[PDB]
Amino acid sequence: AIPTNFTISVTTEILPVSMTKTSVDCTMYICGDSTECSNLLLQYGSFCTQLNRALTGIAVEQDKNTQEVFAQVKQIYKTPPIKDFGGFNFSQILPDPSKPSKRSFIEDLLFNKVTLADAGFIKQYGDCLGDIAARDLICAQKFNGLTVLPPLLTDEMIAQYTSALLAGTITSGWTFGAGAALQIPFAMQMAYRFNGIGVTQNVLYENQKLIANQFNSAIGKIQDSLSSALGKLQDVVNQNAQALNTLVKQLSSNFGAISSVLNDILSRLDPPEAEVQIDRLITGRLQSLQTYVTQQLIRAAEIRASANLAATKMSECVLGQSKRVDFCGKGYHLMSFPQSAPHGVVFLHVTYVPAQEKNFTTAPAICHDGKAHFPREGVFVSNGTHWFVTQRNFYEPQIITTDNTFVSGNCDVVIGIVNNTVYDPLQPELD
Amino acid sequence: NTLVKQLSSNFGAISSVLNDILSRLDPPEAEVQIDRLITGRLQSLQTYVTQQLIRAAEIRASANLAATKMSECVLGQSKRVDFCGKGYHLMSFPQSAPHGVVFLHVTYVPAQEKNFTTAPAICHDGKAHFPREGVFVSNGTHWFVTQRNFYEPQIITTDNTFVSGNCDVVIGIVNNTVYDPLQPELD
Amino acid sequence: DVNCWRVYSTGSNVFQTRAGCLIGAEHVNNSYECDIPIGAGICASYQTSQSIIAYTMSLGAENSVAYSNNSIAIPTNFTISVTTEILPVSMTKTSVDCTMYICGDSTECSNLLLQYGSFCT
Ligand SMILES: *[C@@H]1O[C@H](CO)[C@@H](O[C@@H]2O[C@H](CO)[C@@H](O)[C@H](O)[C@H]2NC(C)=O)[C@H](O)[C@H]1NC(C)=O
Ligand SMILES: *[C@@H]1O[C@H](CO)[C@@H](O[C@@H]2O[C@H](CO)[C@@H](O)[C@H](O)[C@H]2NC(C)=O)[C@H](O)[C@H]1NC(C)=O
Ligand SMILES: *[C@@H]1O[C@H](CO)[C@@H](O[C@@H]2O[C@H](CO)[C@@H](O)[C@H](O)[C@H]2NC(C)=O)[C@H](O)[C@H]1NC(C)=O
Ligand SMILES: *[C@@H]1O[C@H](CO)[C@@H](O[C@@H]2O[C@H](CO)[C@@H](O)[C@H](O)[C@H]2NC(C)=O)[C@H](O)[C@H]1NC(C)=O
Ligand SMILES: *[C@@H]1O[C@H](CO)[C@@H](O[C@@H]2O[C@H](CO)[C@@H](O)[C@H](O)[C@H]2NC(C)=O)[C@H](O)[C@H]1NC(C)=O
Ligand SMILES: *[C@@H]1O[C@H](CO)[C@@H](O[C@@H]2O[C@H](CO)[C@@H](O)[C@H](O)[C@H]2NC(C)=O)[C@H](O)[C@H]1NC(C)=O
Ligand SMILES: *[C@@H]1O[C@H](CO)[C@@H](O)[C@H](O)[C@H]1NC(C)=O
Ligand SMILES: *[C@@H]1O[C@H](CO)[C@@H](O)[C@H](O)[C@H]1NC(C)=O
Ligand SMILES: *[C@@H]1O[C@H](CO)[C@@H](O)[C@H](O)[C@H]1NC(C)=O
Ligand SMILES: *[C@@H]1O[C@H](CO)[C@@H](O)[C@H](O)[C@H]1NC(C)=O
Ligand SMILES: *[C@@H]1O[C@H](CO)[C@@H](O)[C@H](O)[C@H]1NC(C)=O
Ligand SMILES: *[C@@H]1O[C@H](CO)[C@@H](O)[C@H](O)[C@H]1NC(C)=O
Ligand SMILES: *[C@@H]1O[C@H](CO)[C@@H](O)[C@H](O)[C@H]1NC(C)=O
Repeated sequence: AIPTNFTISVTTEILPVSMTKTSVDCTMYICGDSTECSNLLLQYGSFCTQLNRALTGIAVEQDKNTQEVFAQVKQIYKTPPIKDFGGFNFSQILPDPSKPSKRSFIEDLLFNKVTLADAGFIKQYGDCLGDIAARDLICAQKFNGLTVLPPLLTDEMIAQYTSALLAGTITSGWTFGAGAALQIPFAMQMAYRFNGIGVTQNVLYENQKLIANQFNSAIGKIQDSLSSALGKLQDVVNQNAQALNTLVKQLSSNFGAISSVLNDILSRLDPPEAEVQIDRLITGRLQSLQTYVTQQLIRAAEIRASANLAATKMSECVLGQSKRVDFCGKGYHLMSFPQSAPHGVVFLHVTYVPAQEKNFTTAPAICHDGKAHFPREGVFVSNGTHWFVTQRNFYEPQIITTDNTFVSGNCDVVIGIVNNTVYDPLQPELD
Repeated sequence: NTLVKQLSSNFGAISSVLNDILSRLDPPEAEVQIDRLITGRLQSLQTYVTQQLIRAAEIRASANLAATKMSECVLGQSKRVDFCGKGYHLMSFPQSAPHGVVFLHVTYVPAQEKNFTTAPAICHDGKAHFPREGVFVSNGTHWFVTQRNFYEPQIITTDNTFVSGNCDVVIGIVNNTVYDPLQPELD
Repeated sequence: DVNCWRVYSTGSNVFQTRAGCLIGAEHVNNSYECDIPIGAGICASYQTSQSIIAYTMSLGAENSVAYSNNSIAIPTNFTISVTTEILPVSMTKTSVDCTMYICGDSTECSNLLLQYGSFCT
């Protein structure tokens, strides 16, 4: 069964790259503003130092992840003013030069589907004073020593990196990932990529308009499907927020003491009897911080594996053409385009799909004069009465000639050989 | 060293020294202090072992990656981009290092580029000719076929291209002659 | 958490970034590679008289490709390059004597600790 038509399909893949960076003030969480509790807590300083070392390790690893995914190339390419790409329209994934953020249309759609817990990192003391505290969750966190640190690269820098990658791929093919960028017309690059899945160039050059229309329609479908999906990127936000709020809620546990309020214990009890209750509370709250830090470490390990996978995809699907099955989408991989998303990356994989199949009878070899002829790079098929040779992935019948097959042995060994004539296109010219 | 330093914590006991507690206190009153110290030191050991487990998992991932590199870069030639260095991978050599491995990746880098005008096909006699495995270029006046990654110009012949269809469909076809290197010999 | 006052000292060189208020650093209009990351794109360094300077980190050089619809670029020479990659493979192996760490040579502490043997195992 040989396909007769094709389909050009664009699919999306979503990957998380980084998580929220956090820091803890140990004394602020355990004791608040009680001097006596701090003097009692001075016996456990090593544990707070150890917890902070673990958190800072996680925090620097997050920036390393983002650097490894997005900052591969250090040349910031610019897209040409003339958009003459053989009828392919990349306007939906190129940066809009009029919005404040220089983001593409699809990136703008993606950024409105993930809602960050807090926008901005400057919440002033005067902003939440009195009622607003203990009602707004961020201020409740911040009055107990729990702070969120901003990432090193802003959204605009990552958008710049993705736009540089896109301009490189559509102006220079895959050469800019191996060295200096070498310019090439876009249709000739498309013909090279068709050569790389086993389809001859003339198929692309004859069907160029159909292929361009299919690509444009697929991009339009992607756009119309996003303005209507990103759970992998929302669950990271939800998990970090939930962990911080659970730490804030666990401050109402007695742990076997008379009360959970230090000020209630410090009044009504003298130091020798207040010390044992404060000690119980201190042990419980150190355990809560330890549990939080351990689960943060395990989550950071998972995010690191995801970011390594994203870097490998960026290298092998965007900066080249991949032959490993299902790594860069479903079908024969043609090319990929990256887009930045909040805390992650989206890949647009363009692949080739065989469309309409027809049935033929086939044979391994042809027996002409006691010789066995085999196809050089095709397959032998029959429409019922006549015998042709074609290519495996597209139906393009041709007459069997000697410049088209090769001989090996006689006809006594091949199991299913058939009888037919081989043109040998020299005899007419010699005559 | 952090485990050794954490032995000076009281954990809410009178002292952190067992011998100091065992003298000056009788067994029924020394038992509660010793119990506090025991609980604290078991917690320290537990924390150490947990962080060792997480670090061991990270080292295991790194070692799996190193084994894959040894198989695919040293025992073969890899076509996946940037796995075995920057550029077209040629070969790799391993060297041992304390607690690790170093790979020496030899790769090929294209050096000096020149500009040419190009065309998808050639129209000879109402036929369209396409390169078998090269690209069509022009120095300004003449047309040659070359290979993509190195410049080695050659004359366009029929043993060098292949025909498909007429010249009415290919967008940017150009007019040139195809040698056909048999006619002189037949004459 | 200050927009430039809840500060220890004001001094001079008060500079506002999206990471917060920075005091004690001079702001320059250049863009170097990042030495010490401050955040939100801002980096710091110690330069030339010597002083701490704060700047916006550069992402790299900007070069535009000369694209046309009938123009190709072919390499004429090559280079053979050898590069190195370093990978960790193993870590230190350790063992702990639980009784030696918790009790030392105290017999009484060991008799008390006999209630927790499962955890050491
Ligand atoms: C191969 O498939 C394409 C569809 O992907 C066919 O093109 C369509 O043809 C119908 C009518 O034949 C038109 O109504 C559609 O608008 C066409 N689609 C596009 C995108 O232009 C094409 O005709 C098929 N070719 C063969 C030989 O079957
Ligand atoms: C490329 O795609 C864009 C987006 O679909 C096209 O611009 C649209 O053109 C239609 C009319 O055909 C307008 O109604 C839309 O408002 C346009 N959108 C935008 C964002 O401007 C564009 O015409 C296509 N072709 C080219 C060559 O760019
Ligand atoms: C199998 O293919 C052969 C060869 O192409 C077909 O024979 C051609 O049929 C057309 C239509 O009648 C004629 O115009 C050609 O002159 C025929 N060529 C030859 C060499 O005879 C044949 O029709 C096909 N068989 C079937 C069952 O479709
Ligand atoms: C383009 O290439 C042609 C063909 O090689 C060059 O023509 C040759 O030029 C040399 C130097 O003058 C002569 O010795 C050869 O006899 C020429 N060959 C032919 C077939 O005429 C031509 O010089 C090149 N054009 C440019 C602008 O460099
Ligand atoms: C610090 O406060 C200043 C003063 O209000 C802020 O500057 C304003 O920012 C808003 C936000 O878009 C603008 O609409 C105002 O026009 C700005 N006013 C002036 C005078 O610049 C500034 O945003 C604050 N700093 C930070 C980091 O949030
Ligand atoms: C290709 O590049 C090499 C350099 O990598 C060139 O060889 C050098 O040539 C210069 C003078 O032309 C000598 O001084 C160097 O010592 C050579 N290098 C080596 C390693 O031998 C070579 O000439 C270039 N070839 C072309 C055609 O440009
Ligand atoms: C090929 O033949 C099988 C056998 O009946 C049939 O089921 C199948 O539909 C045929 N394929 C096409 C494309 O007609
Ligand atoms: C195919 O099967 C038929 C019987 O159904 C048999 O006669 C014929 O020799 C077989 N051909 C091959 C190539 O196996
Ligand atoms: C092919 O031809 C040979 C001799 O011409 C004959 O022996 C053989 O049976 C033929 N194959 C058939 C009829 O399938
Ligand atoms: C190729 O042409 C472009 C267009 O001006 C030019 O910028 C570039 O330097 C040229 N390449 C070489 C190697 O001269
Ligand atoms: C290249 O662009 C020119 C206009 O700048 C146009 O006339 C020519 O037909 C184009 N050729 C191809 C192959 O697109
Ligand atoms: C190529 O030749 C054909 C006929 O010889 C002519 O119609 C066509 O215009 C030519 N192409 C040019 C002049 O670009
Ligand atoms: C930096 O640029 C701004 C505006 O472009 C200007 O006001 C300021 O004086 C400049 N700083 C220096 C040191 O030149």
